[PDB]
Amino acid sequence: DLDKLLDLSQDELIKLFKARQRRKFQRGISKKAKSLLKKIRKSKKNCEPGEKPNPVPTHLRNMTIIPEMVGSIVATNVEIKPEMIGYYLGEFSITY
Amino acid sequence: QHILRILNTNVDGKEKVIIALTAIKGIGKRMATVICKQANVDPTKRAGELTTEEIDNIVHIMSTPTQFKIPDWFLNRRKDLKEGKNIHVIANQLDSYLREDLERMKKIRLHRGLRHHWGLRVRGQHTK
Amino acid sequence: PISKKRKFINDGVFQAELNEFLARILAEDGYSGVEVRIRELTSLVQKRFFLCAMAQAESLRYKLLKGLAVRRACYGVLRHIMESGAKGCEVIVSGKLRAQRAKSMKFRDGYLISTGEPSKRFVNTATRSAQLKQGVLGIKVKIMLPTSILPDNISVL
Amino acid sequence: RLLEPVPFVKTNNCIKDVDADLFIRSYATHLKLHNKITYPKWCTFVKTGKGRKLAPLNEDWYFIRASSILRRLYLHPDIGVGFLRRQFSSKQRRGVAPNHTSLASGKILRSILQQLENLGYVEQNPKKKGRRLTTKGENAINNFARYINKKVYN
Amino acid sequence: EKSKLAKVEKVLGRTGSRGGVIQVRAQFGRFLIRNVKGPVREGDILALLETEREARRL
Amino acid sequence: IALTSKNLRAIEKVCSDIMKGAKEKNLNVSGPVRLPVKTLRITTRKSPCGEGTNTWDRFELRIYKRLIDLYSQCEVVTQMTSINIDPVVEVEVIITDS
Amino acid sequence: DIKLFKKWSYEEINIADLSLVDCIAVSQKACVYTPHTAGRYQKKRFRKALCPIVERLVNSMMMHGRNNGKKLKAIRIVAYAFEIIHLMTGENPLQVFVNAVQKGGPREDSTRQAVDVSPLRRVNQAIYLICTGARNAAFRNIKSISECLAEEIINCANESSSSYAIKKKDEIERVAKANR
Amino acid sequence: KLNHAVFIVITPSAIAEKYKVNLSVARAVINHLADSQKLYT
Amino acid sequence: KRVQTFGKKKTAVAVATVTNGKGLIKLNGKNLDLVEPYILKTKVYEPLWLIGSGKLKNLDIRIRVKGGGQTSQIYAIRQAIGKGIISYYQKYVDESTKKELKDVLLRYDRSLLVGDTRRCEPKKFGGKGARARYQKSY
Amino acid sequence: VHPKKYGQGSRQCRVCSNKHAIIRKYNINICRQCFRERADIIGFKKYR
RNA sequence: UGCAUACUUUUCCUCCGCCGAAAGGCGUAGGUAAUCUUUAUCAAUAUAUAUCGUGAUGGGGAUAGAUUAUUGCAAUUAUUAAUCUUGAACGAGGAAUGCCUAGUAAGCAUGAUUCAUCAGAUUGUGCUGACUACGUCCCUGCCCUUUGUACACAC
RNA sequence: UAGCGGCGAGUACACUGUACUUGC
Repeated sequence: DLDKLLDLSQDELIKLFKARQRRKFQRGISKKAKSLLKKIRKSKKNCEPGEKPNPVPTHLRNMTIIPEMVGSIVATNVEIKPEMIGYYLGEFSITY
Repeated sequence: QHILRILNTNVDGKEKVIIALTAIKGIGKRMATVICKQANVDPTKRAGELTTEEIDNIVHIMSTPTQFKIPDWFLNRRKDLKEGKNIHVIANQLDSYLREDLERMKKIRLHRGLRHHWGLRVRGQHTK
Repeated sequence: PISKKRKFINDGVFQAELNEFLARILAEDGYSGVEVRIRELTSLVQKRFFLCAMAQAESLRYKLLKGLAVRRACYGVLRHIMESGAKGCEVIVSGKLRAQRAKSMKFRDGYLISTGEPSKRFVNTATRSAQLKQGVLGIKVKIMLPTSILPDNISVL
Repeated sequence: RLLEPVPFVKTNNCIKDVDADLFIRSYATHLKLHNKITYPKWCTFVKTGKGRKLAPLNEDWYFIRASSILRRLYLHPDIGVGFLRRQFSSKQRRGVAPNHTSLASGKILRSILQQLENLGYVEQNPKKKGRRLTTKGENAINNFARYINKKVYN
Repeated sequence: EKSKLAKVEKVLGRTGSRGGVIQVRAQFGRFLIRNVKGPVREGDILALLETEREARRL
Repeated sequence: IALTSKNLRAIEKVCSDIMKGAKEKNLNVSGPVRLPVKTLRITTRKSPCGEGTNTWDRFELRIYKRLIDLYSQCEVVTQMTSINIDPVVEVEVIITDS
Repeated sequence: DIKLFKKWSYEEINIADLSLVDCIAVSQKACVYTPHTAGRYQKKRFRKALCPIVERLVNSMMMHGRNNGKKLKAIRIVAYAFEIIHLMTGENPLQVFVNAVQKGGPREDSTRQAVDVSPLRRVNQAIYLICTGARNAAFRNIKSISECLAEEIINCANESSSSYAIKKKDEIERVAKANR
Repeated sequence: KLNHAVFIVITPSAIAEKYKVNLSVARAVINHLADSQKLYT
Repeated sequence: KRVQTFGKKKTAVAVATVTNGKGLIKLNGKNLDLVEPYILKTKVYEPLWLIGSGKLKNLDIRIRVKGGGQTSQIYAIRQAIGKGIISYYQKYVDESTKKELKDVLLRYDRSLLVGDTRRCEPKKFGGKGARARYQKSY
Repeated sequence: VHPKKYGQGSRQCRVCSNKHAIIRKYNINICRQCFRERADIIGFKKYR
């Protein structure tokens, strides 16, 4: 289930993902996303597991969900799950 | 002769054999076509002389055609992202797993899922 | 090595550039021709790259802009145009005309055709604009050159 | 019904003297009888082109298309994948979008050309870039054309 | 039923509500007025319903 | 020697000079070559603002291009061309031997 | 010499109404092997009748729905209809169609009172009405187009009740007689 | 709503109306008797 | 010996060349019989019946067609063969027959020698078809 | 700045300096607005 | 893998030979262009033969599901795209409405424009060449002479 | 840069040039 996802590397991760995410991850990750990943791993390593973690400031709608950053929310409280990984973020104004 | 009944209606007595095979399920005609080819049933005949042996050959072909040459890409519902792998699961159970994926996307609850729940098309029906 | 069609395009582009530059500079005289005083023009162009109807229109713009009456200015310019040799003339002025109610007025005489392939091939046209106290003035002048003979003309001796 | 009075003197020295459709069906029969090429086992699960979108429903399409390809190979003595696609082009229905054509799939043409190269009817040369019939194929199919002519003539 | 043969010696005039009538000196008893629809040239042959019916010249 | 312009009178007069010069200098010269004319077009619409009926006008660029060939000296041919051409024309050189 | 489809030289023609021969204008200069004459039809007023009657019929035929201008099917269908009529009935299909056009076209119409039909307009009306019957028959009625043409042409030739052309001719003449 | 079958002038439409059959089975009968449309035999 | 003529109607064009022979007439590589339509084949044969095959039994009329539609190419080759047989009667085989030849041709129709200029009409704006105006919604 | 060498922002008309109504046929890359009145001097001619 | 830097020339269509159902991927012919795409030939209506033979059918494809590849730093609001699955109207259209007189109606397509990707738009181009007048002001809108106006920002 | 050819070497048939390749 999730142990293999969290241990296995990025090329087999894109193989798991659709070819859309394969193309995206091959062509670009960039400094913004790498710094975002470092921030999220620090926040998840410091925040208590007994409470769900905090959202990501400097919000963006084009960050792909990767199992190596579990727990995060956005600042619209849907949690990014293993069934959420390939759908990107979205989560914007849709109020009826 | 005519009027032989299966899990799905096969009133196609006068109807030609291939369209009779397609009408029961896979109304896109083409997985029915590949099942017809694998079971190797001739087209010159009609559906009035279809044998129960031929029906059993159809259902044996349909039961996991992956062991046959039928390509992974030509397989309906190729990935259906999970730990396992899925397949064309025949009419009633195909709709059952359609419900399965539908409830999974409900608990996904994204823009398009809530759009459908609110009663709209995905790309935008453009009622404007 | 540029394709011939795009070389024609470059030809026309630079023709437009030189046309606008000539319009900008040739404001203290008519048209003494072009070159394929002179020193500054040639140096600037090299650094960058590597009867007279338009003159009469510019002169009328000058006369209007320097502060002379519209009616006397157009009368004198008509006199000069007639003395130049053209069969007829047309000047049209658009602007404030000393009121908040816009007004316009043509100066026609002679045959003064305006439509068609022969009319365009014969009659020279020009248009200028200038700033004003409360807007912009447009001065458009059409002067027909004397007539190969005009197609309609028939006279037998 | 098919023969028509030809009132001028015939030459009948090649396949351009004989009709395309009867030739392609007759030599498809010859090819099926002689088993020069395989089915092949891979052709039968894929449509000949996306715009067709539907099954061939003839069971002889590989060999019939191969015979037509030979016909085209002589008719234009330098042809390839593009020529085959643009000779076998068919329209397409793109959904709600209107009718618009597209060239058929290329791998069936590639396989037929590969098998013809294996059998030695067509050769590849840097000059006259398109595929051309070899001299052996030329003489063989000229005699075949006159064979068909005399067969369906008298 | 039946007809009576006639020739056209001339096309008199086009009239009607919308130009859909053409008065014709057609043929049974030499002089007979008629109304025709469509293209009649000089030298046509027409048919007549009744011998003694007359139109209204305009 | 290829000849290119946007008006045909210029090419007519230049080629007439070329033929007469070839006749006078008695050279081995190729005959007139009349290429199919090539036109360049663009479709435009008036009304720089969006109010009004849709009217569209087309533009034409009939560029004229000819070819000739002479057995002569490059310097003398370029000299007489430079003497008797107007730079509204473009000429390029290519020579024959037999 | 010249024969229709290498078959029909039409060496005999009925006298008709003394105008129908001139209007159909079938002649040595108008003899043609097959349908689809692309010659000029729109020069003068008589250039409409100058076209052969068979050409008028075949060029009128193909008009319905998607069938705009399908003149190759027009030619094939009319040729097979000639053969079908020749088979099911021993009379020459040419003279059968000539009888159909001499008995099908209405003679008097009513617009405002009544007006006579110019003989060219009678040829055109007969062709149009036979076409209306043909299109009614070809609008989802099982049978083939050539067979429907056989039925309509033979019935308009023999004044049979199965002829929509004859039915509408009776309609038109009844209206004209009841009004004027 | 078709009501015909295959179980019981050679033209397809005439034969079809004769035996009250479709044109496909009519052409099958035509082949079985003489042994898309075309000029009559 | 040898003559060459032309034929132009609709979009298709045809080029013909009459040479001495035994009656070998070629439209490129294929016959005039294999071109598919018996309908157009009849019109192609019309010149042969209106001239004669015995006199063609000694001439080879080389013919090429390139472009246009099927009907257009048929009319183009008919025009080309008419002009070519006219010129070859004028030139080589026999002269006094050509007067009766053109007599019969012109009597039967004037289209055979010279074809129509009826070609496409340049499209105007305001609609999809050339003679169609955009639908007006009041 | 965050520039790209494609799309509307990659180029603008030489004279109007606006990213709207840019035609690139035969590399002219001049706004149609100015092109309409520049047709004569550049060389573009309307005939039919 | 990154920044700084020196070189071929990547920056257009592409034929071909291969890889891939395809999407697309790999290397190279040609051309600043009647010489390479391609054009002694690039579409479709057809045409001819075979499956089907008028039953909302097997027609029809709205509907959505699983993805493969590219385009683009960025496609999630599923751009495009190949596969497979999905089966809405529709028995030919009330009151009204538009356009049209000959290679044109109409039908069938196709070129180019904006272009990193995208025609269902606009503008050209071509194939199938038809039914029908060749006139009338009755309707609608305009031009005219006369008349009557208490209308002149003008019913 | 388009073609019409002529014969220079031909690929198979006719017989007392032709379908298809190469160049001046």
